[PDB]
Amino acid sequence: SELLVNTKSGKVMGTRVPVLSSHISAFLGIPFAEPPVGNMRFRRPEPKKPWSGVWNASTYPNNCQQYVDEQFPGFSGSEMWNPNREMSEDCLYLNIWVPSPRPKSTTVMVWIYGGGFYSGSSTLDVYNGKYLAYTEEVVLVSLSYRVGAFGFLALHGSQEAPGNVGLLDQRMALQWVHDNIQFFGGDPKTVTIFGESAGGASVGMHILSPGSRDLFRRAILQSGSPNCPWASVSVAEGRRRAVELGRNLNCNLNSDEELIHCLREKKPQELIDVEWNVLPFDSIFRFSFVPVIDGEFFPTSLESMLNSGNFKKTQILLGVNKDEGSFFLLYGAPGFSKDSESKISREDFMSGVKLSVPHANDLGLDAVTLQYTDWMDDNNGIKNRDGLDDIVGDHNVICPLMHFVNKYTKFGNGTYLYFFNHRASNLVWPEWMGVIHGYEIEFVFGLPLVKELNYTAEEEALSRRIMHYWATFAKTGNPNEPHSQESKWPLFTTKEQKFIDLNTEPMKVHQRLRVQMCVFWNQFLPKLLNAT
Amino acid sequence: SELLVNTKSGKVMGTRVPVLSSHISAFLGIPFAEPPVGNMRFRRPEPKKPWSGVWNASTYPNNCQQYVDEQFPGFSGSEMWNPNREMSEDCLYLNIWVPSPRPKSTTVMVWIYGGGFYSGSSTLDVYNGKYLAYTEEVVLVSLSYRVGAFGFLALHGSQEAPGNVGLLDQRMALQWVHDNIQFFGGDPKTVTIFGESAGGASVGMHILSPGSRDLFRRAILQSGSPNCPWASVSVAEGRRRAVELGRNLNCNLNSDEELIHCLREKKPQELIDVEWNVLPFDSIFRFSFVPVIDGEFFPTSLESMLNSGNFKKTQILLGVNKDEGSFFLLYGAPGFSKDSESKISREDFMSGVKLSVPHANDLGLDAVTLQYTDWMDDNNGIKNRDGLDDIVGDHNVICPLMHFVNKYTKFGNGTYLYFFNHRASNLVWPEWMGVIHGYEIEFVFGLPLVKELNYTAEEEALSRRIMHYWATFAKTGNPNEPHSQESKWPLFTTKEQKFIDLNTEPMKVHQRLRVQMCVFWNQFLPKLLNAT
Ligand SMILES: *[C@@H]1O[C@H](CO[C@@H]2O[C@@H](C)[C@@H](O)[C@@H](O)[C@@H]2O)[C@@H](O)[C@H](O)[C@H]1NC(C)=O
Ligand SMILES: *[C@@H]1O[C@H](CO[C@@H]2O[C@@H](C)[C@@H](O)[C@@H](O)[C@@H]2O)[C@@H](O)[C@H](O)[C@H]1NC(C)=O
Ligand SMILES: *[C@@H]1O[C@H](CO)[C@@H](O)[C@H](O)[C@H]1NC(C)=O
Ligand SMILES: *[C@@H]1O[C@H](CO)[C@@H](O)[C@H](O)[C@H]1NC(C)=O
Ligand SMILES: *[C@@H]1O[C@H](CO)[C@@H](O)[C@H](O)[C@H]1NC(C)=O
Ligand SMILES: *[C@@H]1O[C@H](CO)[C@@H](O)[C@H](O)[C@H]1NC(C)=O
Ligand SMILES: [Mg+2]
Ligand SMILES: [Mg+2]
Ligand SMILES: [Mg+2]
Ligand SMILES: [Mg+2]
Ligand SMILES: [Mg+2]
Ligand SMILES: [Mg+2]
Ligand SMILES: [Mg+2]
Ligand SMILES: [Mg+2]
Ligand SMILES: [Zn+2]
Ligand SMILES: [Zn+2]
Repeated sequence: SELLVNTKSGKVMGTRVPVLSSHISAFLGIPFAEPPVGNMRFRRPEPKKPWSGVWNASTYPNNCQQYVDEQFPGFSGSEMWNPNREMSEDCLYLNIWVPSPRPKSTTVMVWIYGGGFYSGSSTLDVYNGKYLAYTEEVVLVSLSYRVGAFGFLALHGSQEAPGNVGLLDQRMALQWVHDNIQFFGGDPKTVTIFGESAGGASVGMHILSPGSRDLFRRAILQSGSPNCPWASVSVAEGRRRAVELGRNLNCNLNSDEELIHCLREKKPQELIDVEWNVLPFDSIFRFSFVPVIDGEFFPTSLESMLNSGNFKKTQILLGVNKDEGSFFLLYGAPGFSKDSESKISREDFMSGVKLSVPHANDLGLDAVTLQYTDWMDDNNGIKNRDGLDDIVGDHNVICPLMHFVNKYTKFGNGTYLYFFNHRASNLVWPEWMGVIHGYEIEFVFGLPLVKELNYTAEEEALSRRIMHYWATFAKTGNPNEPHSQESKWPLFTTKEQKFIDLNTEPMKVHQRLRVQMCVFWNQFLPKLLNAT
Repeated sequence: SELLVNTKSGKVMGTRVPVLSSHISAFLGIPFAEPPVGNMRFRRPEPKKPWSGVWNASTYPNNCQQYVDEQFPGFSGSEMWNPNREMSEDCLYLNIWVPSPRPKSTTVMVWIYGGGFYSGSSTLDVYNGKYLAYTEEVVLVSLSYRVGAFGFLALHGSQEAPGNVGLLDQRMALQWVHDNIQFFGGDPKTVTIFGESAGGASVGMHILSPGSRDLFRRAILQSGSPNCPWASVSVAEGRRRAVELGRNLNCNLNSDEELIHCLREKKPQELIDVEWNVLPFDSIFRFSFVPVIDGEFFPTSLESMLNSGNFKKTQILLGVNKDEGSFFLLYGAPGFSKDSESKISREDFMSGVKLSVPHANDLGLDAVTLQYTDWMDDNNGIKNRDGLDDIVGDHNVICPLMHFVNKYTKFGNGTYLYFFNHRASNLVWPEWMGVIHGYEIEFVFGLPLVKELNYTAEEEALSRRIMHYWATFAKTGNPNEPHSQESKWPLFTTKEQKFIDLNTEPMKVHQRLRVQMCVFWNQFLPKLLNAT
C-alpha cells in the first residue's frame, strides 16, 4: 500500500520510480486548489474540493500558462527551462518524492521554482526530486503557482484581481503540505522551503508575510531575495501595468470590473503575447507582473519590515553565483553572443548600463559607469563585458541579497552564506558566461550523480556535499556535521560576515561578499537617485 | 561544587587542570579496594571500606610494585614507561577525567594499561586522559591492578594465592565505576574498556569471563588479545612457577600454606629480583606471572570458549602495529642495537628464532626458519632483521589477534579492525625499529595536539581522527560518522575480512591481514608441535 495514501482531500496512488540503482515512490500532479479558470482567473485560490475515488498521481501535471523562450531554438541550454508538459490555466498541482521504505516522520523540503515570476515549471529535468529524496532520505515536494498576469495582475482594491495570487497559490500548497504531509511520512513540523531566483524571492516573501510564517520551519534562498529590484512593484505601478495590459488588448478601462471582464475573456496566449509591453522602460532583468506591496500580504514596506524585525525569526541558508548577469546580457544587451567571446565596445557598454539600471537618471548612470569603468583601460572589451556582468549581477541579485542577509542576521537565529563559483565541465553555454544564474540548481538536486549526464567525479562529490549541506540544514538548522573533522561552514555574523565558496577545491572562508560594490548599490546610488 | 563529588564509598575532591587552552576536572588516586598488603598479599581484592571526610584526589597515586626497566638509563624512550610515582603494594587506585562543565550522563572509557602483566602504571605521561576527555567530552577512567607475583602468583586450589587477582583488581575497579560513575556525569550503561598489549589481553579476558561481562558495554583491544601465547599459563605451570619462586628465595615448599607464608614475609623487591628466574626457557616476549586458566575466572579453555561463543557478544574495535617485534628483539635478541641499523647475521638469526619460539622442538624451529628465510638471499642482514621482527610480531601479537577476531566475529555484533603503520616524526628510537609496540598509544590519547611535543600538523590530524574513531565507537558501537562524506571504516566480516590502515595518508582498505603467516602460526605450527 506504499503507493496508496489517504489524504484529507481524497485518495492518491503514486508510482515506483528507479533512482541510482534503487527505487522510490513518486506522487505526481496532486491538486491543491480549484483550477483557477474562467471567472476564477486572477482571483485568490480556493482549496481543492475533496474528490471521490483514487487520484492517479503517476505522471507530472500540466504547466502554468507562460511566455516560452524561443530565442535559441533547438538548443538545450535554453529549452531545458521551457515547459515540458502541456500548458494550462488548470495547473495548481504539487509533486512529492518519498523514500522507500516510507519513513515514519522525516524532514520535508518544498521547492519553489524561479523564472522571474513570469515563467517556471515544477516538472523540469533539473528539478527532479528523486535524487534528493533518495540520497538524503527526505520527503521532497515541488509546488506550482500562477505566473505572469495569471498570477500577479494587481488592481489593488479589487477583490477579483487583488494581486499576489501566485504567492497565495504557493501558500495554499504550503497549507496543503502542512495538513497532509504526515500521511506521506513527512514531518509537518520540519518543513524547509527553498527556491532559486524568483523562487528565492518568494521564500523571502513567506518569511516576511505573517500569513505564511507558521507554514514552514526554515528557509533556503538561492540567487534571489524579497527586496530584489525586479521582485515587487508599488500598488500604483501594478495598477498602471494592469491598465496598460488592457490598453494593449482594446479593453474597457473605465473601471476594474469592466477591465477584468475583458481580460478574463481573452485567450491565455493573447495576454502572453503583449505581456512585455507593459514595462515602463527598455530594460533587462525586469518582469511585467510581480508581487505588489499591498499592505495585506506585506503589511508595510519591505525595508521597514526588515528594519523592525517584522519577519519570521529562524535559520536561513542562502547565496549567489559568480556570474549572475551573463544570462540577461546575452538575451537583452547589444554586443553579446552565444557564438563568440562577446568583447563589448565602449558604445555597447554605455547602452548596456542604461538597460541594466533603467530607472536611473543620467547622473545615476554616470555614477554606475564610473564605479565599473577601468579608466586606465577603458576600451578593453573583455573588461567591459565582465563589468556589465558585475553591474547586472550586483544590482539585481548579489547586493539585494547581501542587504537582506545583513538585515535578517540582526534578528534571526542563524545565517549560512555561500558563493557558488564552479563552472560545470559539461556546460553547454560559452565560456565567457562563466557560472550562470540558475546553474547551481543541478548540483542542489543531484544531477551529477547520474553517469549518463557526463559530469566528473569531482562534480559528483560537490553535488553530494551540497545536497548534504542543504538537507542537514533542513533537518537541524545547521548545514554542518555535528561532530566531524571536515571543515565547517561558519555562521554568518553581523560582525565578521563570513561566507564560503562552493566549488571543487578545498573550502575557503571569506568575509564581506562584494562589500565595496554593495555599498554603492545599497547606500549611495539610492541616495543619489532620491536627491536628484 | 564541580570538584566535590559524593560517592557510595565517601566524598572525594578533585582539581581543575588546564588542557589545550581550557580546563577540566581531574579526580586522581581514588581508592577502590583495601590495600592488598601484609596478609592480603596474593589474596583476592576486598572493596574499599567507606571513609569519613573528604578524599583528596588532586594528585596521582602510588604505582604498583614492579620490575623497572633500567636497560637504557637516561633515555626517554624507555624511561617514559617506568613508574613515575613511588612504588607501593598500596596501589589499587583509579583516576577520572571529567569535562567542564560536568555533563549529565555521557560516554565512559576505562583504560587498562599494558606491560606484559609484570609492569605498568596508570600515571604515565602517555596515558594522560585529559586530552581525550576534553577533546571528545567523555568521562575517562584509568584503573590499576597488581602485576608480577603480586597480581598473578597462582597456587590453584589455595584460597590465599588463587591466581588471577590482578584481573580481579581490574574487575573491582570496573565494579566501582559501575556503582559510582554516575556521580561524575558518567553513564554506567555506556562503558567501553580499552587497553594495549597486556591491557588488550585483559580486555579480551573480561569479554570471556562471565563475572566481568555485565560491567561494561563495548571493548577496544590494541596489540593484544586474550589467546596471546604469553598472556596465560596452565594451572600446572602457574603452580610450577610459584614453587620455583619460593625455591629461589629459600622458602618452605612443603605446602601452599608454608610457601605463601614465606613469600608474604619477603620485601617486594626480593620477589622482583628473582621474578625472571621462574621462566621455563631462555626467551623473549614471555613473562613470569600471568593469568591462569583456572576453571573459575575462565570456565573452560580459551579456545573452547571462543569456539562455542561463550563470551560477551557486543561490538569490538581492535588492531595491531606494523613492527610489533622490534622492541623485544632490541632488549633480548643478539645482534640488535639502539645505536646501529642492526643487520642480523645468519647465526644471530638462528639464535633469535629459538628465543622467539622457545617452546618449539627442532622441527618446529626448522619450520619457522623456512617460513621466514629468503633462500635466494639468506645472508641479507636487513632481511634477517626484518624477518625476526615479523616472527616476534606475528607469533606474539598479530596472529593471535587475527585468530581472536575471526572467532569473535562469528558471534559478535560488529568488528572494526585496524593496522597502525605511522612512524612518528619525533620518535626517539632508531629507524630500523619502525612502528613500535605501544607507539599508537600517544595518538589514541591525543599527545600530538600538544604543540611543545613537536609533532607535525598531519600527526595532530591523525590523532584527532583516531580519538574520534575511538570515542565515537565507545558511544555508538561504530567508529564512523553516522552520515559523513569522509571514507568509512568498513565492518570486518567473516567473508571479506576487511581492515584499514591508520596513518597520515588517505584511508586504504585491505583484506586478510597477514593471512599467509597466520595460517602458519594458528593452524600448521600448532599441529606440527602436537604431532612431534
Ligand atoms: C495512471 O496513469 C498512468 C499513466 O497515464 C497517462 O496519464 C493519464 C492521465 C491518461 O491520460 C493516460 O491516457 C496516460 O497514458 C497509466 O498508465 C495507468 O494505467 C493509470 N492508472 C489508472 C488506475 O488509471
Ligand atoms: C590536597 O593535596 C594537594 C597536593 O598534595 C600533595 O599530596 C598530599 C597527599 C600530601 O602529601 C601533600 O603534602 C602534597 O603536597 C594539596 O596542595 C592540597 O592542599 C590538599 N588539600 C587538602 C584539603 O588537604
Ligand atoms: C537560536 O535560538 C536559541 C534559543 O533561544 C539560542 O539558544 C541560540 O543561541 C540561537 N542561535 C543563534 C545563532 O541566534
Ligand atoms: C555522454 O558521453 C557519451 C560518450 O562517451 C555520449 O554517448 C552521451 O550521449 C553523453 N551524454 C550527454 C551528452 O548527455
Ligand atoms: C547487532 O544486533 C542488532 C540487534 O539484534 C542487529 O539488528 C544488528 O544487525 C547486529 N549487527 C551486527 C553487525 O551483527
Ligand atoms: C621542541 O622543539 C623546540 C625547538 O624548536 C625545543 O625547544 C623543545 O624542547 C622541543 N620539545 C621536545 C624536544 O620535547
Ligand atoms: Mg464575457
Ligand atoms: Mg563575471
Ligand atoms: Mg549526506
Ligand atoms: Mg564524529
Ligand atoms: Mg611471618
Ligand atoms: Mg617490521
Ligand atoms: Mg571528534
Ligand atoms: Mg552528515
Ligand atoms: Zn466582453
Ligand atoms: Zn617465617
